[PDB]
Amino acid sequence: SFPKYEPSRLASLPTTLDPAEYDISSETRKAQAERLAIRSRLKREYQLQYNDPSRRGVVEDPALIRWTCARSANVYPNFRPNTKTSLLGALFGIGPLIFWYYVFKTDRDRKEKLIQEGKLDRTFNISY
Amino acid sequence: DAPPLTLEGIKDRVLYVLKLYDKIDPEKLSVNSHFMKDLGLDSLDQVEIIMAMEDEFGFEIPDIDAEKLMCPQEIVDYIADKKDVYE
Amino acid sequence: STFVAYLPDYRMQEWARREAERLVKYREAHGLPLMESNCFDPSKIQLPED
Amino acid sequence: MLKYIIPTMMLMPLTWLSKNSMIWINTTLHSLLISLTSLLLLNQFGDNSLNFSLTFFSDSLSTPLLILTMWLLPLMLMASQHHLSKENLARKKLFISMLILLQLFLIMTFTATELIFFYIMFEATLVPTLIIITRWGNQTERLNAGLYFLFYTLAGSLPLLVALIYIQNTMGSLNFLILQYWVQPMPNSWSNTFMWLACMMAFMVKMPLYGLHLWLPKAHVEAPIAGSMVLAAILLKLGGYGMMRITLLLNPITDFMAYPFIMLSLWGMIMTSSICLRQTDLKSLIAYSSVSHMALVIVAILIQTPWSYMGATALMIAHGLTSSMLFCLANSNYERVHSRTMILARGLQTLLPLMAAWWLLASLTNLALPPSINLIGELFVVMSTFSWSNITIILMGLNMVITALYSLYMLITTQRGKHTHHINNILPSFTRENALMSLHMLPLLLLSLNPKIILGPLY
Amino acid sequence: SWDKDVYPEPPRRTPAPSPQTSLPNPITYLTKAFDLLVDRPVTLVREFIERQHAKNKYYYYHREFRRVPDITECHEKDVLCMFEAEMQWKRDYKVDQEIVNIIQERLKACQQREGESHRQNCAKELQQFTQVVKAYQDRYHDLGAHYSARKCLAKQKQRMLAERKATKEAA
Amino acid sequence: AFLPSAAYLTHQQKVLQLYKRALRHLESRCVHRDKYRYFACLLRARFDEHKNEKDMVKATQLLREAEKEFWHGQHPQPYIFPESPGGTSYERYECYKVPEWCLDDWHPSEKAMYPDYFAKREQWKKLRRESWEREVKQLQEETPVGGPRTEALPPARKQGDLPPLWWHIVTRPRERP
Amino acid sequence: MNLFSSLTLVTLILLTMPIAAINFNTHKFTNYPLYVKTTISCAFITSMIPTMMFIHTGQEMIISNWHWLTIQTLKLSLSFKMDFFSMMFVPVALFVTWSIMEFSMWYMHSDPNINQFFKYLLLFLITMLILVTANNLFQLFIGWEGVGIMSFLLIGWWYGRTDANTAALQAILYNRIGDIGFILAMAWFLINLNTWDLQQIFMLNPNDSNLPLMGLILAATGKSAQFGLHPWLPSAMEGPTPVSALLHSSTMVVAGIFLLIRFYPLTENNKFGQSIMLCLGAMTTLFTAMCALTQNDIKKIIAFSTSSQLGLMMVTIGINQPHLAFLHICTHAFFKAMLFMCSGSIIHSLNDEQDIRKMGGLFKAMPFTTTALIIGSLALTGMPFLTGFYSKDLIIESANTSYTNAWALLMTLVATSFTAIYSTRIIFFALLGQPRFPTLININENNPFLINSIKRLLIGSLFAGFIISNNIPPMTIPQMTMPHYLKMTALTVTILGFILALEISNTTHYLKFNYPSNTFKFSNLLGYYPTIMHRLTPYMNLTMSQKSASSLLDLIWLETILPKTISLAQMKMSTTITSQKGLIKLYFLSFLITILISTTLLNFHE
Amino acid sequence: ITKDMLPGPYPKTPEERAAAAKKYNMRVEDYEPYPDDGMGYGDYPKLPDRSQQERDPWYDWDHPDLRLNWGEPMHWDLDMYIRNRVDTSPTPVNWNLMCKHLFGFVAFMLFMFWVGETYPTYQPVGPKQYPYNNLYLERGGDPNKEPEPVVHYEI
Repeated sequence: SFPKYEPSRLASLPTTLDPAEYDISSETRKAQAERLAIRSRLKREYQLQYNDPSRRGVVEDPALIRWTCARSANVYPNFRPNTKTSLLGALFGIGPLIFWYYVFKTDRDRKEKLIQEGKLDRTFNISY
Repeated sequence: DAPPLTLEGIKDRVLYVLKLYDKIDPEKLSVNSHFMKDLGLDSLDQVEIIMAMEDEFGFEIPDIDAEKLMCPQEIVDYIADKKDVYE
Repeated sequence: STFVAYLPDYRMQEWARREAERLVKYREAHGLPLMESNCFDPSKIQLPED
Repeated sequence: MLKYIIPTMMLMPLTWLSKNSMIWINTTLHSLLISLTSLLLLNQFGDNSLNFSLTFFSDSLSTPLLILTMWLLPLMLMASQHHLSKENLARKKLFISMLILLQLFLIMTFTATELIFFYIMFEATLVPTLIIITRWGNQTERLNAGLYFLFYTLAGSLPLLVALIYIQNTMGSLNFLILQYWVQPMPNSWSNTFMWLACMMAFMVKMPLYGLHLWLPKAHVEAPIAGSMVLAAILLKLGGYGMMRITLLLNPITDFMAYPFIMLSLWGMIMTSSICLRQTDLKSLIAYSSVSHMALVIVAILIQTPWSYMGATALMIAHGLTSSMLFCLANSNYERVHSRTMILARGLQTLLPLMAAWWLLASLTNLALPPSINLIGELFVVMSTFSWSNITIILMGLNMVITALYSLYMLITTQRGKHTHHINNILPSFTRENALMSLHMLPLLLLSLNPKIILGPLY
Repeated sequence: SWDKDVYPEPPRRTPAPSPQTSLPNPITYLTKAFDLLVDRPVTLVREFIERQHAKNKYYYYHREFRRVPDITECHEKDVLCMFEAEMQWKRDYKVDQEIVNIIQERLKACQQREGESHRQNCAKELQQFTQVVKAYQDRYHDLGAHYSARKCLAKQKQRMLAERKATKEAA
Repeated sequence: AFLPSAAYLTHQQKVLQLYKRALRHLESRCVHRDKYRYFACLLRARFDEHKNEKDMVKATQLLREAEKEFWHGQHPQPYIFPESPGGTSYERYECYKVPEWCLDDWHPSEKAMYPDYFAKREQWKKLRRESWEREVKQLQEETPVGGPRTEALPPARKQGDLPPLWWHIVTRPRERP
Repeated sequence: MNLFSSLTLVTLILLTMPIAAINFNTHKFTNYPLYVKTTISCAFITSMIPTMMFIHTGQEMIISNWHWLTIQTLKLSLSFKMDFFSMMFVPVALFVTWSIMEFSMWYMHSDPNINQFFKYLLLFLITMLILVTANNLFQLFIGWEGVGIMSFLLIGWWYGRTDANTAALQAILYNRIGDIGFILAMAWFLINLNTWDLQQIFMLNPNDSNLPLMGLILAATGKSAQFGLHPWLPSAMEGPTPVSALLHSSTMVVAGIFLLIRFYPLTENNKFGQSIMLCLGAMTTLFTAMCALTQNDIKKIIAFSTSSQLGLMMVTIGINQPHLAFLHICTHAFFKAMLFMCSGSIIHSLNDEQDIRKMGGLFKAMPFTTTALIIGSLALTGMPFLTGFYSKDLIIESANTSYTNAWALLMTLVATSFTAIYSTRIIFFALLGQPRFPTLININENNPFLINSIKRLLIGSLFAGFIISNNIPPMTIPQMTMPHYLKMTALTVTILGFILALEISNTTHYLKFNYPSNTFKFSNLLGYYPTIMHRLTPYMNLTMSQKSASSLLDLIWLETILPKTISLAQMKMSTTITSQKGLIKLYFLSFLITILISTTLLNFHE
Repeated sequence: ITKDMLPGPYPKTPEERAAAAKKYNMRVEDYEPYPDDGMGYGDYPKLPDRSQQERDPWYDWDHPDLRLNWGEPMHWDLDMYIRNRVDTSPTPVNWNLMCKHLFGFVAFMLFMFWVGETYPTYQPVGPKQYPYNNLYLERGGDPNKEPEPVVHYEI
């Protein structure tokens, strides 16, 4: 037949294939009407604050300031140290450091051992 | 290059494209004719006619605007406001 | 820009090139090797005996 | 160095005696005259340092930093003379007084012959920066940033004091020339381990080292433009100069000691750069770019190879000028749009063409476009670190992507795209701003012709 | 001008152009037009500038340094003469770097001058370059960014000790 | 789904959207005009096969299977008009659409070389600043409790009254500056 | 010596002086593009004269005319190296850029910022002249970064279109990966040879030269749009068409190939690098031809075509024939500029309708453009005694009679067939057939600039291949004794591709409908390469930039370890210290306990 | 600005969720906060993780470039999903099918290149015969020493 669309994290399902779009129940109708009313009220507020002749400046967007304060300054007051955050901090915070330190210590020990026994080609290396 | 267009030419071209349609007649076709009420066609004919003008003028008209272009004068109005006529 | 364009032979570096223009001219005349592998005279060095 | 300290001590009554409308012009004229006279320190040698007396000396390392400092102060007075136009006359004169005192403190610190004088002057540089940050800052939480800055500096620098007094009591002196001629090797002992830690951690704090860099993304944001410039373009290089002076005294322990710290940068400058990929605040993006450049400086100084030293000082000067220009650009855009959100103001090229050109030039100089000084310094650092080990080229090379991947990104969102509709107060470019940015940019492009004066003490 | 011994050049051998076709080569007419249009006014300007130079002549001299006892004839923690020894050692370091620059310029000039026969006609230049970089590595390499005459003296003593154990283990 | 005036798409709108997108994709897959015309007639006949239907549920999963078949038989690279989004010439000259309010920041030296146009602009600005009060008075009363339900705006009602919030639509920049 | 050095240096100075002329301007210029076009043509003559004297004599030189840096034991100077590659590359690029002057003067006349555009393109040519005449490696680095940055600017010429900004950022990322490889090669050369000049590198001839070869291979993969880092060249098609005709077709995209041409004495003694370059080139040309098989945008098709030609040039580099690759550059530039420039003429003539599915009937409406497109397609295919036959067919004669990889030659021939297929596909869809454009016909090409420019490029594509193939000195030994079935291989592959493509176009012309196969979806979605990686490689980065580097570590844990634990302990024990009840009896009892502890438990009185 | 118009802690009971939905101007059912894993998301809602390309461009937006209305509560990771960055638009082919097709194609081509490197092709002729002991003197050999001479004969 046909090859059914399998959504993933980087490939969203198409909007016309959604069963929830094909629902004609009353609750979906009031939800759509309520979100339409909310969007219309916000749009009316925006173009009321936008078409004012007296105003010459920046129309303040509360959502943008809300997003910036949620991203920047509201991450630490709502942090709890638990096992998940501890495991993610131990896996990502010190793991790459110790891995890089071990591989670089091994490489530098190998290079120093090769140099001190006089086998590495360092004949024309006078810039360091 | 890129010659300007006038509104008289716009309705001339729109009536030219309409007048070649085989489900329409070139006698009672006018610029204030409703397609289903005063002319008697279908909704499938309506969307196909909108697609015909979209192919004719070389740009895409969205469906939300396409559902309301219901008379030739309204099609001329939409083309007029899109292409910035009478400059 | 005028001042930095005309520093008086900065860090004596150009002078060093002129000194090089003398030195190899010496060492290409008396048959000496181009450059010794010891910076100081080995006759004035006392190695620690072992 | 008594030919430069006395002109600043005479500039102090010059801003305490002028009228309420003639402080800026007189201070700018006389500071530019002092910047013109500052070029007499270039009488250097390839083998000796220019010594004036028992307390002041200047080799080919401190001289570019001095020139940058007393060239940056007139630029500071230009950049901070508009947003303080509503302030009181006494507070305006106090602001100019703090800036003049800070310049005097910096030019006394950079020429300190003995290390204890350098330390006390280095801690004395705290006071006007802290006062400016906690007084003339704009945002609410500037007190937290000031406290974090002061405490990070002091907690770093007090073990430095203990180690310096211990060294002076042990060997006998703290003169840099004497220590150059009376140096002693430090064996691999735990006492020397803690000596190295006490002598280094202050400079790793003020560079800042990754992990201890948390005082930068706050104190670079809520501070005013002059405080941001003096934090970004001088004090990190003050810590770098101190580390360059100190690391002579700590051989050969560092060859097996600096393994974590170097690598604490060698990964950190990756992920902090990645933070610039996901930053909503432009000033924080500039601060994290400064963090990455100072991490590169940390690696170059700590591997203690000559080419690394040359790359370190060249990248220091170039990054200081570029970060000052970027902070001025952020301040101008914030003044125009009254918000530090990067996503808000878009399409500024269609309204501000000359400012878009300055944005393009600053972003190009930030991504190390040859033959600018930043490319020379970063290239010398990459050569030196590749001489140190092979695989570290990857740890630099991927950074070569990510830097561009934010800097041009900073160029795109603020300049390219459809302009914002509700923002209609974008005035044309002020002559003051254009003059300040040209004074930031043209010395860099002129020093691109003759970089041999800013390549370190051992060129 | 430059001294011919410090920057040697083998004498040039330019062939005579033997024409075999009836078509005249335009490069000869181009060179003649260049000499008629460009060489004469530039030569006249240079002659006028040389006359203006010869009106007022003054001399400048090359600085020289006498010999001081080096770092090996200095008491330890005695600054007033070991400072001079370190000073002279740094000057010698700069002059020796310029010598290496001279040898590198000689090698590159030999390669470009001989062109496609560089594998055969520049054996002497490459041999001298190898000798001078071997001696340079044996003198100044691995000193560090805080190099001094004491470090170089210690490296030379270490190298001579390694040579001593080399001849002791071979006898 | 997401419409400015209506809160939902009805069955007729979904059918017409599917028909238009199917015709566009079929024209993309059938490059030559005659093949496209023949298969467009075939597709119109297929659509008219199930036009007269009386059960809404039957129309519902008939539309579901039709949309699944259209998804299966779509062009991977559909034809897009140059001015449509996703096209080669989409929002290009939008880089040159400088807004009109920047004309309020001009120097008087460069304002003296277009006297008549700036006089007419001053007249338009006066008209806007005298129409704003009555347009917001009109919009205040016409708005019911809880704000407007739809995004549609009421037109001009009284004679001599301009439509509410008209400046940023009438004085929008031209397509070809 | 006197004529050559002066003429080359004044060619450079003549090309760089209009930048200062426009930067010292106060009024409005009177035909600034005309002035820069005259400057380009005069520089073309002034650079063609020493090329003629090199053809006459065989004179090459190196000028280190400005002592810039004397850093430690390394010496960096402003050095120009005039050798065979620069000699026979500079006039070709200058002639193509002269045609680009004329076509951009005709094309962008409706754009009010055309002066900045011409300034940008001229300074791009300055950066590329710095690139191709670079002697030391630092100057080549300067030219590399200059052309990369100005490619970013010219792609993002239309800043309001966010798609162009995305394409420019993608091109910058891929050029930075190429810079990763180039910086690695630079570092190895400086460390193990103590030089940045080509002369000392050629003289020293290191034995274990694998790592710098891999670095240069990575750099050429980054810049020349080879496989793995290819899609920026087809994705950068949203800029202006003169930019695509000059930069992304003929001049810029061959920079890595030119760099590896310059490094032939190092790869002439190493089998591993030759095999790696050969396999990478075969991969690139076959994958890009397969992507170009079933596309619909004309400029995308020609971009994939020039990427396939870049892969073929990589292949002919990998079989130790570098001057054949240089000849292929000098023959490829002319007709690729012709094809892109005639395509831009057609695009402007049809109201910016770029898809080839809305075309046809232009065989007689555009006679000169059809002639130019037919000649360009024939030169692309390898039509005998054209320009491409003097290079491309020749490398086929070297691709069979050599100790080479079999699969690389196989996909090289299949790629040649695919090039023929898509060339006649473009011919069949755009030129032949029936009209499909909208009913307002605005077909016009009677403009002297466009006609003269395409005429000059047509004469160039007719005769420059013959002139270069008969004027260059014989650098290597061509293959002569070789059998008949191998001799007609390129022609038979081209004819078979033409026949098969004619058959599939004819079957497309019938009245049938077929559902798309998986092969068509593979060849239409660009080999699935930009659809996957550009949705996965940034995303997997960016979440790491937020949930692993910004929020998790630099805002929470690093804030928790040093300062906040210290502050919490300080405030907690401070609250325990200052929680006294003010009772003097408790204080004196604590005094008693302190005295008892000091007398007994510590013994402070001994 | 004011304090109660700003994000706070994670709501638990229904009325705090209703107050948060009033502040974030969504419905009380469409407000779905991030789970309380102690990461710092706060009371910020979870948008359905869609790119701005998925929004209809024919709608008239207050911000046409970002396709975002004024005051519309944006995604927590809006800077990831801008039109110049990571997208989530549907593809004509399945994602896993795309990945396995690409991986199989590149693995098959690499295996073919490996088996072609193992099995080369050549022309059935002998080696290039050079004069002067296979060009010893021109290759940089020392003229003082005489290596083993190779001699090339007629055939």
